[PDB]
This record gives sequence, C-alpha cells and structure tokens, in this order.
Amino acid sequence: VYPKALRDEYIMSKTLGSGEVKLAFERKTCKKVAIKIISKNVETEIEILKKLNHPCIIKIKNFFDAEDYYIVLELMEGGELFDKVVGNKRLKEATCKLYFYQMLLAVQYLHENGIIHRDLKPENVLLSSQEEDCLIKITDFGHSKILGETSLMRTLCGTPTYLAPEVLVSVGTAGYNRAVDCWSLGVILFICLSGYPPFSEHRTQVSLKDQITSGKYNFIPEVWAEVSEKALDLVKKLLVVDPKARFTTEEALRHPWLQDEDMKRKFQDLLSEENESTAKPQ
Amino acid sequence: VYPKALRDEYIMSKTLGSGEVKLAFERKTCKKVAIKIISKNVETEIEILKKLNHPCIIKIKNFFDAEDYYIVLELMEGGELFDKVVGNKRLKEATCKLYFYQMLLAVQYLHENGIIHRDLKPENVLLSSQEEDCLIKITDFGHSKILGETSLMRTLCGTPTYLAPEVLVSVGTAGYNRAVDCWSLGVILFICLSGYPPFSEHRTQVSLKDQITSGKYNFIPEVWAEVSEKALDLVKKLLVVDPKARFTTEEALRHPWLQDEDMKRKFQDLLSEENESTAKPQ
Ligand SMILES: C/C(=N\NC1=NCCN1)c1ccc(NC(=O)Nc2ccc(/C(C)=N/NC3=NCCN3)cc2)cc1
Ligand SMILES: C/C(=N\NC1=NCCN1)c1ccc(NC(=O)Nc2ccc(/C(C)=N/NC3=NCCN3)cc2)cc1
Repeated sequence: VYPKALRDEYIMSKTLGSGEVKLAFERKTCKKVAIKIISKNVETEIEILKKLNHPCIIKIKNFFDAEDYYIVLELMEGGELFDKVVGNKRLKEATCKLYFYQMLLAVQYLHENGIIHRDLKPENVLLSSQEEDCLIKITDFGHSKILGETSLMRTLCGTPTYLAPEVLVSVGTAGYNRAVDCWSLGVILFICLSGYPPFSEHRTQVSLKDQITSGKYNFIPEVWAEVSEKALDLVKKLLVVDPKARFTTEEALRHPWLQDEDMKRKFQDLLSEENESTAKPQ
Repeated sequence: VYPKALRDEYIMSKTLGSGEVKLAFERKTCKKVAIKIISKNVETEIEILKKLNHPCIIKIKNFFDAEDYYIVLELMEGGELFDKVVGNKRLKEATCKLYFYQMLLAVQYLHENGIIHRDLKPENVLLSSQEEDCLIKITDFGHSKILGETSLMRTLCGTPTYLAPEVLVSVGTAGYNRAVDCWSLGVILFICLSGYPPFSEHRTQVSLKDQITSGKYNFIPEVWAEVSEKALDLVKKLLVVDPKARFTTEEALRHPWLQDEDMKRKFQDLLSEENESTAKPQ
C-alpha cells in the first residue's frame, strides 16, 4: 500500500510512465501532481533539487521516505521528449531549436551552480504540454554530481616529493567533468534533428565503443539534406571527442543557430503564460 | 584548555612532535599514550582506523570531538622514520629491509581491505622503540580513500548511446588508484637506502614535476655503490611511471630482496615480544 503520510496529502491515480511515475491529486488544492516512485543517493538528489531554482529544471513539491521513496513533482502534461523522437519521428527544426535552447539554459544553470547531471537523455527531458511549442524541464538527478574542492587541489598544495606521476598527469584534464553533459546534449540534438542516433549498432560493423571514442557519427546525407547547415555545425562542435575542445553551454548559446529572436520571444512568451504571480510596486 | 571528557580519563604531558602530538597518561592504567590534536573527514579517518586490525597499522584508543579533535593512540617510542633519514643519514640496508617489509605488509593489508592511504611518507611511519630493530606502524589516514562500487561500473551497465568518449577511455586505467601507494613506498625505500630523495629541486635544472612524470630519478653512483643490486632493482620496479606496470605490494613481497629468512625471523620475534596475551587450550 501507499504510506499513510502520502495518502494523507494526496489521492493516488493512474500510471503515466516507468522506477515508476503516477498521477495524483493534492488534496489541499485539488490540482494534479506526478509522483515518482523509486524502489528502495536519493537523499542527495532531493537536496540538490531543493536548492535549484530554474524554469527549465523540475521542482520537488514533496518527499516521502517510506518502504520505497516517493518524490512528488509538478505534472508535465506533455510527457517525455523520448516519445517525440522514437520510431524515427523527428521534430521540425524550429521546434528542435526551442527545446534545445531551453536544455542549454538548464544545463548552463546547473554548471554555474556546480552540478553535473550526467544522465541527459530524451527520457529525462519532460514537456510541459501537448502543444509543440512548450516549456521543457530536465529531470532525474539520480546520477548527478556536485563539483566542489577536490582532493587534487589539496594534493597539489604540498611539494610532490612522494607524489605519483599519474596524479600530476591528471592535472592536465581535471575540472572538465561537466563536458560529459555537453556531449549528451550533442547526442540529443542529433537525434532531435535527424530522428536517428549518431552512434548505434544498427547496420554497421564498428563497435559502439569504437564509434564513440573516434567521434565518427553515422551521417546519412538525405535525412540531413532538409536540416540547416548551422544546426549541423553546432552538433559537430558538441560531438568533439577532446573534452577540453568541446563546446561549453556558453559557447553553444552564442552559436549562430541560437541567434534566433523569434525562437527567443516564443520562449519568453511561454514563460509569462506559466507564471502566476503577485502584484508589484510601481 | 583540554576538554573535560579528555581530562577525565587522561593526564596530559609534554609535546612529542608536530597538527600536534602530545604525551599523556591514561588514568585507569597509568600507562603512556599519545594524543594527536587536529585543529578544527576526521570522522572517516576514525571509522577507517577502528575497522583495521594489523600489527603494522596504528590503532585508535579513544577519540574526542571537542573544539579541536583529539585522537588517542598507542605511544610509539621510536618516533618518526623521518628523523632517521634527515641530514643525509641513512639506515643499514638490513634495517631498511626490516622496515620496508613491514610497510609492505601494512599497505598490502590496506589494499586487500579496499583502503588507499595516499600520504605515505617517512613522517607517517612510526617506530615502536629506539632500538634499530623494531616494529613500525603506519599512521595518518587523513587523506585515505575507501575503494568501493564506482560510478563508472554503474555507468557501464547501460548502453552508452549518450555516453562521452572520455568516460569510455578512462575504463582502460580505472581501478589502479592503489598504485599511488606503491610509488610512495618506492620513494620511501629510495630515501632509506640512499639518504637522499630521488626527485628534488637540489642542484638540477629539471623541474620536480618533469623529473617525476618522466620517472628520471637522480642517481648518484657512489652513494649507491654500497647498496645491493637487488635493493635497487626493487626500487626501480616501484618507481615505474605507468601505474598498470608498477609493482603491487604482492609483487614487491615476492621480490628476491625480501626473500630473507633472517629478516623475517626478526620480524616474527619482535611481534611475539609486543604481544600479551591470554592462555590457550592445548
Ligand atoms: C503527461 C505524461 N504522459 N502522458 C501519457 N502517458 C500516459 C497517458 N498519457 C507524462 C508521463 C511521464 C512523466 N514522467 C515524469 O515526469 N517522470 C519523472 C521521472 C523521474 C523523475 C526524477 C526526479 N527521478 N529521479 C530518479 N530516477 C532514478 C533515480 N533518481 C522526475 C520525473 C510525466 C508526464
Ligand atoms: C617517541 C617520539 N618522539 N621522541 C622524541 N620527541 C620528543 C622527545 N623525544 C614520538 C614523536 C612523535 C610521534 N608522533 C605520532 O605518533 N604522531 C601521530 C600523528 C598523527 C597521527 C594520525 C592518525 N593523524 N591523523 C591526521 N593527521 C592529519 C589529518 N589526519 C598518529 C600519530 C610519536 C612518537
């Protein structure tokens, strides 16, 4: 059964997806919520999500630590982005841009606040409505990590008389862990624009691993002919194998493909619609 | 002042070294102890040290979490190994071997139990008496780390469709973090045998960093002429720059230099002397 403290505040309803996500109604307000059930690092995910405040990142409404974990969240009526890209379905380039812009803003906000998501995937991008133009929110912070003062920094404060060479070599590449999120964004954007994954074991002899470490994405010219050169250019700068040369979220946001004032206006318009609100002075 | 709970059990006395280490007497037994004062990860060090049971690893007797941290430990009357190797003083090769054998046993025991020390240095090797033949104990677990289930293992359980190349590349070298302890042991052994450090900014133009990552130790043939070829051979196998080719503690313990039954008998003899005891059946 559901725990009593949850039943106290919420009436539970039908499954929305699957881990498992259920529809519920908050008794106090009679408004719909979603309740993620995680069968029994969740404490950390909760703590991370409670501190973050961004319109493209999902907010926690409540939490119950019972026989399983129950996380109450805002209901995202559009479901998962995954459902929009399966079956080689693909979005209009304009829609890809709106969604990707928001993903970039979200991930930029995470990285500024010392958080790496580490599991960015279409399944973890939720749409706020069934309309094609809508807000997206990033979810599922179960693999996420907090950037802080490292043991490396502490190690490098002394003289390395006794220090191993591999530690000194790792200084070259440290502090670029956040770049794994930009690679994922790149893969997501590729999928959204083309309707197929860049690295896959479908109709090829190269191993998935070897595809990825070489950076050799599967390019099918006629799927891409309809897509703009600027869109593909950005994809190329995100799917760079060297994490230090890979585009950051800031660099992606400055890319020509995202200098689209129509898209940006539509995003601001959707934000205003969402928000309610409170009177202001002057 | 000292905290009341400490004063309750112990009478405090003179400084033994410096962090700071004081002599004290346990009131109950009238026997000497050492009290490490760490001015305000210690919780973890305590938890690690409480679980470990080896004659060459220092034991915690008591702990007080007051305005500073106070860790009560067995008194090691010989002091630090550092004091035996400063001023280009060097130990008899036979004594180096006895001490190094014990360090190896200690570090082997740590690695079998999923602990890496990460700060092995002459300062953290304590001698049990002022006699040249004595027991040693490794101390100071403030930088130590617990090997466990990694985020890498979890990441590799799914299909890496969205996974970044650098993660896949790091699989090649993961799980060799323990090898930094073997490099330190190598540096320690070098110092003990020769009376000088292998990597240093003394009378050279090569940077310390460049000395270490190239593995080019400073070899002065006439300091070493008196040292056996087998001793130096082991040093060479520990100061290997590739962490995967570096000798492990097991490989070091199988090295010809440590197949010395006289040395091993002396170690067992010193162990028996230390222990007291309890009657046994049959
Ligand atoms: C509108 C909709 N579907 N529409 C359709 N379906 C049925 C009938 N109509 C919908 C379907 C699924 C979701 N899922 C969701 O929000 N999921 C979600 C999952 C996980 C998390 C979090 C924070 N997970 N964290 C966690 N996962 C593993 C370990 N950490 C947040 C939201 C939201 C909406
Ligand atoms: C016999 C002796 N000196 N003799 C001589 N001197 C004066 C008069 N005669 C002596 C001197 C110093 C020590 N130190 C010691 O045990 N130190 C010790 C230090 C730290 C720790 C630990 C567990 N530290 N952990 C901690 N350090 C930093 C963060 N974590 C344990 C033992 C022991 C014995």
